[PDB]
Amino acid sequence: RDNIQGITKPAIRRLARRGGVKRISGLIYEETRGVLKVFLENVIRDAVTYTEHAKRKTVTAMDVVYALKRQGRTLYGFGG
Amino acid sequence: DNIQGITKPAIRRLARRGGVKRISGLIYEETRGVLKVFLENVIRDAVTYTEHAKRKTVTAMDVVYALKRQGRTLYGFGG
Amino acid sequence: KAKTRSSRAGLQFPVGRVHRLLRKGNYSERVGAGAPVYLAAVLEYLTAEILELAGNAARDNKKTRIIPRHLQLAIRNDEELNKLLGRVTIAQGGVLPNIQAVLLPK
Amino acid sequence: RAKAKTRSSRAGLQFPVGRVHRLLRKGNYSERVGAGAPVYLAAVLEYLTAEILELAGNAARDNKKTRIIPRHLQLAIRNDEELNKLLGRVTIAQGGVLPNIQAVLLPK
Amino acid sequence: GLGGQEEEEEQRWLDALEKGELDDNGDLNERLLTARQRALLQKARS
Amino acid sequence: SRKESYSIYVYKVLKQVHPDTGISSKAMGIMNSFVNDIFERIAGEASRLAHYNKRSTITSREIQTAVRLLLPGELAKHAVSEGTKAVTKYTSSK
Amino acid sequence: RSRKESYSIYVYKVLKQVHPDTGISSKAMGIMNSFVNDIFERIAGEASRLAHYNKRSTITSREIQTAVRLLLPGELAKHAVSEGTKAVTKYTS
Amino acid sequence: RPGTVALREIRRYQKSTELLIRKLPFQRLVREIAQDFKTDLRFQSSAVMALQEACEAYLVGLFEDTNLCAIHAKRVTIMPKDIQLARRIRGER
Amino acid sequence: KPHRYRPGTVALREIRRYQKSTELLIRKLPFQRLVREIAQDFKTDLRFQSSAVMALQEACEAYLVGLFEDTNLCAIHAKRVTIMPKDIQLARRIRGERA
DNA sequence: GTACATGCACAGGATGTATATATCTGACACGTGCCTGGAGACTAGGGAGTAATCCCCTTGGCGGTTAAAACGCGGGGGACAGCGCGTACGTGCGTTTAAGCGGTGCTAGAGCTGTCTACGACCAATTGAGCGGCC
DNA sequence: GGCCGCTCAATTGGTCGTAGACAGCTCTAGCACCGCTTAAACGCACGTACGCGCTGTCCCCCGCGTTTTAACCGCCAAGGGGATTACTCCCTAGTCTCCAGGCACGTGTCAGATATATACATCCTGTGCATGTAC
Repeated sequence: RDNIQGITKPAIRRLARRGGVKRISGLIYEETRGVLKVFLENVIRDAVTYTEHAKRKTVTAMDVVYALKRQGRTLYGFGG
Repeated sequence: DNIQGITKPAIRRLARRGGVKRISGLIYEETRGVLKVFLENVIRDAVTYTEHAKRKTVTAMDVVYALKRQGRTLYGFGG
Repeated sequence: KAKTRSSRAGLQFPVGRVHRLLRKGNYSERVGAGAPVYLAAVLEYLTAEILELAGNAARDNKKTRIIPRHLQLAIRNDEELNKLLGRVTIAQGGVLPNIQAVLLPK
Repeated sequence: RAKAKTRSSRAGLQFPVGRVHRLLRKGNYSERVGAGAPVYLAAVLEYLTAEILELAGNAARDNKKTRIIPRHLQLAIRNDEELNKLLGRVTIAQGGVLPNIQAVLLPK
Repeated sequence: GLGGQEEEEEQRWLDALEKGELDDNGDLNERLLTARQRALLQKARS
Repeated sequence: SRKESYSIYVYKVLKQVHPDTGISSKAMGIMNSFVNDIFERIAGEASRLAHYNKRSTITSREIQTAVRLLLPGELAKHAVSEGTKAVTKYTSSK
Repeated sequence: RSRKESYSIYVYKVLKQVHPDTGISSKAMGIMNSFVNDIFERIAGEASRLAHYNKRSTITSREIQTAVRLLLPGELAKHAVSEGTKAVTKYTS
Repeated sequence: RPGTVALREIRRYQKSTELLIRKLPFQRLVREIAQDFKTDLRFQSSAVMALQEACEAYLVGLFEDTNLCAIHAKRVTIMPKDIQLARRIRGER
Repeated sequence: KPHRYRPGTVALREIRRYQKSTELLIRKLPFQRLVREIAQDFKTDLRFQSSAVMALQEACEAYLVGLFEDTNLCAIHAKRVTIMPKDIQLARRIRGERA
């Protein structure tokens, strides 16, 4: 249900602070949750179709990594 | 020097197609660097496919494959 | 007597040519008898849809000869084609007519 | 008649020429792989592996740790103007980010 | 020649620009939609 | 030699979609390059999908997943609908 | 039973050849195993296209030389070409 | 003092490297977003970690480019109107 | 018809005219002559197919349009209607195209 | 008002096809044991909330100079023939890699011993502020 | 009020145990890799012909140098909205745990789907010609 709101204001605040911004206008928080939900929506929609193709109930770390290669946003270390 | 042949009017038009209402005078020069460094990518890749084929002549395929490798695919020429 | 895979499946797209292209492209050492039928149908559907939109854009601009501009209007209006074709470029297609707001006078 | 020597040792490489030939031939990159191909490719993988590890080693040693951790790899890619083009869209697990402040934020 | 009709299209679109009565792109029929586009318009109506 | 290409099928689809309508040789260049690009994209992804499962065969299932990965949105559903209709005709025709 | 078939021993040998005192955490080993395997897929992937775009069957040293010359950026291309030419030179004697 | 503890905080998270999002919120969020692609899926624990690293890296990369947008508009304060620019000219939407 | 005109109006008329039509904006021979300078620095005496040098032009103009169209958006966002080099450098960095 | 570009008619070679042949891949049903989903108990680190206040962004106002738009001038881009250097083919050829079947090297798993850092806790010294003695 | 000598309540110090996590073995065993076959087809060398691309001579509309001028940028000044920061109080995230169940993996076995050898025929690509569309 509510879980998009479960990404805490401080979490997005830290996550932006690593990216090196100094001040956050408070409308960033509710909007950022939308962007992150769109990025997971794309990655999961891809990774679930790899998983369904393999006739398999479990999403493995390889299936999400392959989805990330498929999107041209590659990730190392999680196998492959 | 043939890069100064990319005329100030040509960059006006080529930006006006992109919908900019007003130019600033520094753009007309600085844009030539951007065009030159874009060409200096696709030519070196296209020439690399050409030399690999042992051709002397750069074909339409030699540049279209460079553009496909650059991730900016061009249709209509060749395939 | 023979019947082509294309006309048997009911596609206009060339199932035999797709079969050879999958077999000879080294996408695998083995190609399933269904795979080129299925792929020909998807190439056909995409070609039918991109042409239907282009032909509509051509007739809506009162021309009967489709030219690259009409494909560029079709591709850039419908956002699922615009996502599929994404970053590709059409020779002499130009750009979708779009004066940005705020520049637009008051 | 018998007693082998590995194709890596004949090439003068630490990288596995056999493994690379087996992967090129089974990967369907072509129906045929010429005998010079896996040798040359093994050398290229070794060179890039040497470069990225040497810079990781220096990054770790300058951070006063004797061991590579993903942080010391990420700090070796981003501090090189060449490898940062080669890896321009890779994410390193647990790598963090290159330390940098935009000068307009910097105080007074 | 008949190019006065395309010159009139320019005059109409400039008259609308001097009036300011235009879309956000500045530019000026369900029967013609594909089955996919009908499904997307149905998905927009829901 | 022979310039092997899709041009007559593309034109034959156009005359099925809009019987009155005609098409320039530049647009035929585009349609060839577009079909060849989509084809190399889908077969490319199908080959990776076979490797990820350690299969040899490009079966029709491999194309179905490569299609619903590469095509966006509801266009993916309509393409898969056309493919499953087509294979249904073919396997029903023997 | 299946086998992981990693590059771990080889990248470990290469580190030990350039920083003889230094270690690899298993996490950094994972990153390096991905990097090696990803550059292999990129180079071999481009070598396949360099065959088809010339209608050759094989990939050979000059296809991979061209794949390197395209795929790598500046100095890394001329260094990698120097390494590949050294290796095949030694292998052919 | 204000903004100085923020600027000292940037140095703290750029020297640090661990995950910035709480595991269980992210774990639930991945399952939540999966539900209407498929019911009843099982997630391998390492896959959710990989997805989390991809997201935190993507968001850091977006905020890094969003900072450029706000600073280009002469603001040290980022706003939704900056995110809409960065995600547009990325080509993402 | 008029004299002196109202500035900005002929710019908007130009936008409509150069978006409605698909001709190459760069004159062909200057570009045909430019490409050979970029060639001499990496292979001497190259020969270009009549299509290829024009396919490079179609890619260049599609790239430059596809940069000014984002640059414009940075200027509008930056409370301006005029593009400047400080916009172009930014659009590049946000795209990941250099720096 | 015109004719170049598409669109149709025809030959013919190549490739798509039907059929028979042989087989190995993928599908199926079996078990092993891995490991993920649920649900619980507890601590306490991070989160939500608030009040206080600083300073940032937004706005409105101004002057300066910069780009636009108009203008006349003239140069060079756009469009037609001649040579020869390539690019595509055809052939003949031999070197190269495949396939196949062995023997050994080596690589992965598992397990072990081993440090060895690095982090708490205890054991055993000491140092000092807490105070009375003294006049 | 001011000095100093015992008390006992005070930090700071050094050696032990352990656990994470490589590190280096150290097997040891099973499986890929290498070698040495015989075979056959790719790519190579090398002519030959033809497109095709340089390098060539004519020419108008576009490029561009100069001019005013007006609208936009950049600068500044003022001010109230809003993000920071500083606590405070609570809760749900982290954890480790156990069940206990689901299912990913593996292996034995099969058959059906697919490679491939080859003989026909029908499809579609090169040419040529007819005629209407865009300009």
